Amino acid sequence: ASDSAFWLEVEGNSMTAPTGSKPSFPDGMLILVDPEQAVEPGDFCIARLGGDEFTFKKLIRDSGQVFLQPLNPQYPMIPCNESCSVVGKVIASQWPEETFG
Amino acid sequence: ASDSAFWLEVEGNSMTAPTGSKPSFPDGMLILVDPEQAVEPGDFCIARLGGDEFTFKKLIRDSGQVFLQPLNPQYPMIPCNESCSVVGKVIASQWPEETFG
Amino acid sequence: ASDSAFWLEVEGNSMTAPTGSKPSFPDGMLILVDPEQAVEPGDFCIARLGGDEFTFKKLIRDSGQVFLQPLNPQYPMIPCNESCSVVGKVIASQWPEETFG
Amino acid sequence: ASDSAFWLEVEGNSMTAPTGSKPSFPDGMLILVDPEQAVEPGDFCIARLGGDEFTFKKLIRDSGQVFLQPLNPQYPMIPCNESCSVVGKVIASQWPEETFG
Amino acid sequence: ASDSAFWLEVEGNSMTAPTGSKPSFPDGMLILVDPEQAVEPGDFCIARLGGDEFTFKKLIRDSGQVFLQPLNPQYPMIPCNESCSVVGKVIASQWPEETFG
Amino acid sequence: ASDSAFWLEVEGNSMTAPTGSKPSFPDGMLILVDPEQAVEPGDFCIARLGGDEFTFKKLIRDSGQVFLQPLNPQYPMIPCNESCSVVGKVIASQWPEETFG
Amino acid sequence: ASDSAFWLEVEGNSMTAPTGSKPSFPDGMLILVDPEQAVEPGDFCIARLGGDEFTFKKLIRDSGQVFLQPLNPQYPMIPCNESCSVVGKVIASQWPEETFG
Amino acid sequence: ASDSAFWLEVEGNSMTAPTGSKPSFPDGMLILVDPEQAVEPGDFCIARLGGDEFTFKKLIRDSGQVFLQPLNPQYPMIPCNESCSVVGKVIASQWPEETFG
Repeated sequence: ASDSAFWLEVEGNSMTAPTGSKPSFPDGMLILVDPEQAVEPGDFCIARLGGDEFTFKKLIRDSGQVFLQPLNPQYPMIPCNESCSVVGKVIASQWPEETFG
Repeated sequence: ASDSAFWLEVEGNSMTAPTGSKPSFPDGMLILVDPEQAVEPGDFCIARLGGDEFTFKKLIRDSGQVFLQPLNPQYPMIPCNESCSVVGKVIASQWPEETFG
Repeated sequence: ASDSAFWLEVEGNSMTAPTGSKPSFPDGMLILVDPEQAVEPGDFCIARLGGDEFTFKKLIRDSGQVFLQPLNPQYPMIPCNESCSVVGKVIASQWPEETFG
Repeated sequence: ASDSAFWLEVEGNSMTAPTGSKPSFPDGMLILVDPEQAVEPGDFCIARLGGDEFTFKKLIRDSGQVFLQPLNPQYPMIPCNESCSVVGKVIASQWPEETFG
Repeated sequence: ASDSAFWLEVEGNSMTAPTGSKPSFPDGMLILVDPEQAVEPGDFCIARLGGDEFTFKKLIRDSGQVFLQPLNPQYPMIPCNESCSVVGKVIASQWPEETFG
Repeated sequence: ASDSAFWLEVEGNSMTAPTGSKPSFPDGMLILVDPEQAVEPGDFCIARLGGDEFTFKKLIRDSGQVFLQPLNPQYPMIPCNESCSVVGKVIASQWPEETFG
Repeated sequence: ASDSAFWLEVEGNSMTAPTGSKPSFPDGMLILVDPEQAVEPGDFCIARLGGDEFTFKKLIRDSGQVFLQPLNPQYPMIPCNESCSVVGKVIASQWPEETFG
Repeated sequence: ASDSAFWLEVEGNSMTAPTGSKPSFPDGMLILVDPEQAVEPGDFCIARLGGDEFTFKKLIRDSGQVFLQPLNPQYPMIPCNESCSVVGKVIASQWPEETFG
C-alpha cells in the first residue's frame, strides 16, 4: 500500500452483488484506494466521471472497449473514455470497527 | 484484540443481508473471532455446535433463552442450548486480499 | 460415473445464478445425476420431495440443519428432512449439442 | 470436432444471457473452439479484433451487415468488418468437472 | 377460447422479457384472458391478489410452492398462497391493429 | 388484408425495442406482410436489399432521405435507395398460439 | 400548479429513455415539482430516499407493491417502502432558455 | 417570442443526442419556432425542404457552407442550398402537458 493510498466509504448499492455472489461491497464498507497501483482489466477501482462524481466499479474490457462495471447487475455499465479517469486501484475492503460495537 | 483471536472465512449466505440493510457478511469474507471477548446481545459471533461445526450469527435474547439469528431472512433462527456454545465474538471483517488481485 | 448415472434436462430457473457468479445451470442445460455418489454439503443434487417431486438444488448445512438451496436468490430455501430424500449427486453439466447448429 | 479444436474458459459476462433466454455461457464455463469449422450467421464464435484480442460472441447479420453480438443486453454490439477476423466456431460448452468437486 | 374470455391491454413492464428471451409481452400488447381454462404451472395468467388487484404473470411451481413469476428480471417473484387467486389463463397475444396505423 | 398477404416469423433482434417502448416485435413473433398495401413513412415493412434477403424495419423519412429503421437502437440505420426495394407493409403481429401451452 | 411547486434540474441519466422512446428527460432539463398534487401509479415524482437524498422517477405498482422506476432500463427499479417518501408530482419539463442560443 | 412564432411536435430521432451529451430533443417534444428570428450558426432551426417537408436540425458552418446537422450521429448531414430554406429559429422546447397526467 503506497504512501498515496487513502480510504473511502462505499456509498451506494451499485457494488452490492446478488446473494450468493462474490466479491461484494455493501453500502457501508470501507475501501482502500491506492493511486499508485495501476488498474488492469478485472481490477476494482475508483474513477472520476463527468463533472465530479467518483465511482467505484470493476474495470473490464470487452471487444476493445473499456467499461466500468458494477457488481450489482441492476445497475448500469458505462464506457470509460474521454471524461472517464481512473483515480486508483481498490486494494482492500473491510467493515469499519464500529460495525461490531 | 486478544491473542487467542483467529480468522475464519465466511462460507454461506446466512449472514448476507437484504440489499440496503447493514451490515452484511457475504460468502467469502474474512471475520475475526476473539474468544477472549464476550458476546453481548446484538453482537456477531461464532458458535460451536453439536458435531462441532461453527455457525456465524447474531446473538439475540428473548426470555431467558438465547438465539443465534442469521442476517438473511431466508435462513431460520436457532436456539442456543445443550450442544450450542459461543466460541467468541466477531470483531472485524474484511475481504481476503487475493480478492483485489 | 456409475452405470446407473443418468442425464436430465434442467427445466426452470431455480438454479440460474445472478449474472456474475458461478456455477449456474440455466433452463436448457443437461446434468448428469449419479445415484451412486454421496452428496456432501456444497454439492449439487436431485432430491425428491413428497415422493414424486424432482428438485434440482445445492445441498447445504446451516446452524446444524440441512437445506436444499437454489442458486436463484428469488427462490425460497427449503429444509431437507423426513419428506426429503436425496436422489443423487450432480456430477457434470453441459449444453446439448444441438445448441450449436 | 477437428484436431485443431481447443477449449477456452469463458471470462466475462458478455455471453451471459438474461434469465429466461438461452443458451447462456456464464463466466467460468468451458467452450470448445474449432478453427477448422466455419462460422455461419447465428453461430457462436471467437474472433480476433483490432489489437488481436480474442472475443466470444454470436455472429449475426442484419441489413447485409455483419455483427458480433453478445448474449448479454448490457454489452454493446460490434460491426465485424476489416479489423474483425473469425478464429473458430464454438461447438461445445460445459462446466469444468471441478464445479462439482 | 370460451365465451367468458376477454382481452386486456398489457400495462407495465412486468412481463417484458429482456432482449433475446421469448416470449415477451411489452406494455401495449393485447392478451386474451379466458376464465374458463385452468392455469397449469408454466402457463401465463391473470391472477387476483390479496389487495384484490389484478396482476399478469407466469405461474410456476418449485419445491412444492407456487409462484407468479414475471418475465422482467427487475420485478420480484411472489408466492401464490392464500391471498392469491387465478382469474384466468392467458391464451393469445397480439398488438392492437392501431399499432400499424 | 389482401390475398397477397403472407405470414413471416420475426427472426432477430433488429425490431426488438428497449424495455418500456412500443411497439416491439421480439424474435419469435409473427408479422403479417401484405405486398398490396403502400408502405408510407412511419409504417412497418419487409424490404429487400441487394434483391435477395428480407430486412424487417420501419420505413422513415428524414431531411428528404428515406431510411429503413430498426426498433433496436443498437442496430444501425440504413438508407433505402437503389438496391432497396419495399416488399410490403406489416399490417398485424401476434405470438404463435403454441406460445401459450 | 400550486404555490409550493418548485423547479429542479434533472441531473443524471436515470430518466433518459433509449433513443426512440418517450417520454425522456436527458440530464439538463428542468422539472416542475408540485408537493401539493398527489402521485398516482404511473406519475413522475420526486421522492426522498434513505440517505436524505432525492430521486426523480416514475411511481408504479406491481403485485401490490410500489416501485420507483427509471425511464432508463439501465438503472435499477427500487421498492418504495419504509424509508421512501414521495415529495411531489412532476408536472412539467422543459429545457432552460440558455439552451437555445 | 414573436406573433409569427409557432409550436411544432418533434417527430423522429434526428434530434436525439447520445446519452450524456446535451441538448437532446426526443421524439415527442414540443419545439417553438420563431420565423421572425435569424438562425445563426449553432442554433436549432426548422427548414422547408423542396416539396414542403419540414426538418429539425442544427445550423452549422463547415467550409463556408451552410449545412443541417443532426444531433444523432446516426443521421446523415444535409447541405442547405437551393431547394433548402430556413423557416425560423427554435427558441424553446418542452414536453406537452399531457405527458405528466
